[PDB]
Formats: sequence, structure tokens, C-alpha cells
Amino acid sequence: GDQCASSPCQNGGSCKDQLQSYICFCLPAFEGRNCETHKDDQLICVNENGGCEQYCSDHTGTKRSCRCHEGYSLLADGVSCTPTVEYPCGKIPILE
Amino acid sequence: IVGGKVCPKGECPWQVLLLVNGAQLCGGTLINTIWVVSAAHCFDKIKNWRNLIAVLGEHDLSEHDGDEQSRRVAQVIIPSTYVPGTTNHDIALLRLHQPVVLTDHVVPLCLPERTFSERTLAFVRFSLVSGWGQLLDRGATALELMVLNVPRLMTQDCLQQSRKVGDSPNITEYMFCAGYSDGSKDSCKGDSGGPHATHYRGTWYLTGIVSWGQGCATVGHFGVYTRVSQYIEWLQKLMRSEPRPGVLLRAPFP
Amino acid sequence: TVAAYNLTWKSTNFKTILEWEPKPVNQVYTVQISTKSGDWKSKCFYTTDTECDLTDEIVKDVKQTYLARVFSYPAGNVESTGSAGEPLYENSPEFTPYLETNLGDERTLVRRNNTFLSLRDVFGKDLIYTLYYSVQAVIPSRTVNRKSTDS
Ligand SMILES: NC(=O)NCc1cccc(-c2cccc(-c3cc4cnccc4[nH]3)c2O)c1
Repeated sequence: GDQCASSPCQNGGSCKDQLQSYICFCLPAFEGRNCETHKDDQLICVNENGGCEQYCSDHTGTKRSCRCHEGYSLLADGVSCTPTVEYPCGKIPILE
Repeated sequence: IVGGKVCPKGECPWQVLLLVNGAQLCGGTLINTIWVVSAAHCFDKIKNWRNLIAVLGEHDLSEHDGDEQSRRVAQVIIPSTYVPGTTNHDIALLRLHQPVVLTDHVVPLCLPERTFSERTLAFVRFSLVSGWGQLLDRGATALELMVLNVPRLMTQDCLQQSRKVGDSPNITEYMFCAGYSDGSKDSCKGDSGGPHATHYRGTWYLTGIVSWGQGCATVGHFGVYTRVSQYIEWLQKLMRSEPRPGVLLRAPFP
Repeated sequence: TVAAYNLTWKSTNFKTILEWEPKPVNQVYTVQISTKSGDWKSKCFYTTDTECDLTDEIVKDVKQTYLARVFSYPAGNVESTGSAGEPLYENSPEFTPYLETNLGDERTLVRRNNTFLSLRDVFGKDLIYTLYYSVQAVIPSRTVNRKSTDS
């Protein structure tokens, strides 16, 4: 859109006019100058590791899969790992 | 380590100390019970190969408490691309003669998956480097293991901030800079081969190896680390290869 | 790949967008923003735009000084890194929303418990208005963009 008049703010945001310019107030799930990017659609590995605790794998046309390092197993949530050993690597026993 | 703190005994459980004839050589990291990663230059002089030991569980080099474990280093493998005296391909994978036992003072540091290392770990700003190296350039080595939190830099920013000359090689894709330029904090002589460990969502991973170039907290310089992401594959392959009959093995890299 | 340049911060009532040049010719850009001691967070993944809304991130802590960088990847080979095995990029200026965002009761893009905060809720006793003695909003403790415009 153009200044408020032409409802620039997408995905339910509100516009605020300025000196010709406007500001879009977006809804929690969108961002962008015009509330256009969907936060909910960037679940990729380069993006905060895919939300995976350890390893991430993006997949063609399908949701990325999270994995774990040897000595660890992925949990139900599909993102977290829990050790399957005594002294799993990268853990500091006196701090556990 | 200049400007560090003492790593509270047991908080750097992956740290290794290599000694040759009883003399401190370099540091190293434990990735599993028989494998330790260090820096290839540490073995540039070694002529008493069978007198090379690795100690785990070490903290205080003056008193002996229960926790230390020494193992002879059965084999030292360095990239076929390393050139004695340089700092490129400064990684060494050591095969202990007998595995160490894991205990609260001996744990391996996770050798991350490359992608994860490049895409996620590489953008974790601070990582910890540790060792019993000099506490000041040309100063006294330490007795209690020291650790320093350093910020990592992308090479553009490193080149941008370092001063022009000295016995400074280039920063290749196999290195990365981390540190400060106001000569206050940095790894130092004695720390080579030690870890540069990154903490990511609860686990620590090996992102770098203390290499040399610059001479400890030099103003206008950052410390240089071997970028481990570029060697994961190599290491893993080596760790699954069968012993081959050399103490020093120059394994093909890539 | 060419690196972005003229990375600018357009910010009004905290709605912060990084803009830069050039208009990409066969390449995409991803932006990363951090605080001096924070890890870099990526946004506007492989976009062709030359702007990146960072509001969401900077309103987490308007008093921090953020730095952002834009990576340039050839389109198709988003794994293009250069000689030092890293992607080409350029850094923005530092932006301390609190001291540099522009102003115009008003609500800002800063949020607290899901809601939005207002001009006064962010600048408290640092915000005054003028009349003559028309109105203009001023934060006389700033170095830059100390007054707003008028109505
Ligand atoms: N070439 C050669 O003599 N290699 C043997 C060898 C073995 C162990 C350590 C060294 C060694 C000799 C001189 C300086 C360093 C050194 C400087 C330095 C600065 N920062 C971090 C690590 C560093 N190491 C260093 O690690 C050298």
C-alpha cells in the first residue's frame, strides 16, 4: 500500500501516519514494514538453529528435523536431546 | 592465558596437558576416551616421541590430587597440508595408548557437526579458551588451569581491526580470530593445542584450537584459532580408521 | 557477490528497519543483528529486499546498542562464502534505539507482556513537549534526533 490511506499494513496490523510515512503495528506473529513477514514461516536451520537444541536438518518440502549428538537421544518435542550415557560430551559433571 | 581466571577445577574437563619428557608441551582437547585434538606445531620438534604423555583431570600442576590420568600418546596425526612452523592446518589428532576413564574431571567436549558449527556455533559470540600457558606475554606460565572468554570475529572484521605487520601470517578459511585488540586478554605461549569451546543450548562444543601467530595479547591483534568445522570430517574418518604403523602420521587432508 | 553498503537505520517510535543498497542482481541477503556482547541473530533470510525490519529484536532492549550486518549470497548458491570460508557482508552503524529512534500518548512498537508501550512509558521524564512556549516532542538529553516534528 502507500501511506495509511492505502492500508499498507498487512496481516491485521494498524497504521499510524507520520510525515507522509506511516508506521505499522503488527500482530505478534508478523513483522516487516507492512506486517508482511509471517514469523511462523521461517522454521529453517539457519534461523536460530531451527529451534533444535543440537543438530538441524532442513528437508525439501517438509519440516526440518532436529537431531542429537552421539550419547544423546531426541525427545518427544522433536527439538531437545537428553543424554543416553553417563558422561555425555560437552557436559560439565560438577555443574550438573 | 592473559586476562583469564582460573578454570574452577572440573569446569574444563576436556582439557589435556601434553608433556614430553616430563616437560609441558601444549594443551589439547579430549573428544572421546582415546582421542585428543591439539595443534600440529606442538609436534614440530618432538624427537622423543615415546616420551609423549597426555594428562587429563589435571588442574594444578604443582600438587597431585586423585583426579589426574596420564596416557602415553600412541599416535599423533596432523593434516598432510600442515607445514612445520606455520599456523595453517594447525590441528593434531592424538590416539592415546589406552583410553582414559571418564569421571567428573575427565569428560570429552562434543566435536560438533560441521553445518551446525558453521551456521549456529560460529555466531555464538563468546567461547572459552584454556591452558597453563603464560599469564602475560613472556611471563610466567600458570599452575592452575586458566580459562578466558573471548569474542569471535568474522575475518572481514579481523582483518579490518588488526594492525598491518609483524610475524603475522594471513587468516585463512581454516582459522578464525577471537580475542581483544587492546592487548589485555588472549591465549599465550603454553596454551597452543588447547580448546576454544562454545556453549550452545547447554552443551559445549569444540569450535577452535589455540594456534600461534601474534605473540600473546599483542595490541592490534586477536588470537587465531584453527577453525575446527573444516576438519570434523577428517577427524571422524581418522578416528574410525585402523591404527597404521607410525607415531607421527601426516594424514591426507581434505 | 557485492556487499551491501549505505546500511541505514530508519526508526520512528521504535519501528526499526535497516535499509541498504544495492538492489540485488542475482543475489540475496540475510541480516544478522546483535548487541556488543550478544550472539548474532539472523533475519530476513535470503531476501531480495534491501530493507529488514528489526523492530522485534531492538525492542527487546531499546537501550542496548545493536549492530547489524547484511550478508550477500549469490542466488542459487546461498553457501557461497569467500576465501576465508565465510559469507560476504557489511556492517551497519550502531543503533541505540533509545537515543536514536525518531519520535512524532503515542504508542511505540515496544512491547511488554504482549502489549505495546507508549512514548512516555519508554522515555518517562526524558520526554517533554513544546507548544511555542505548536507541539513538538523533545528528549533534550539526546545528542541526535532530540525533537520530533509538529502537529
Ligand atoms: N616450531 C616449533 O618449535 N614447534 C614446537 C612447539 C611446541 C609447543 C609450543 C610451541 C610454541 C613456541 C613459541 C610460541 C608458541 C605460541 C605462541 C602463542 C601465542 N598464542 C597462543 C598460543 C601460542 N603459542 C608456541 O606454542 C612450539
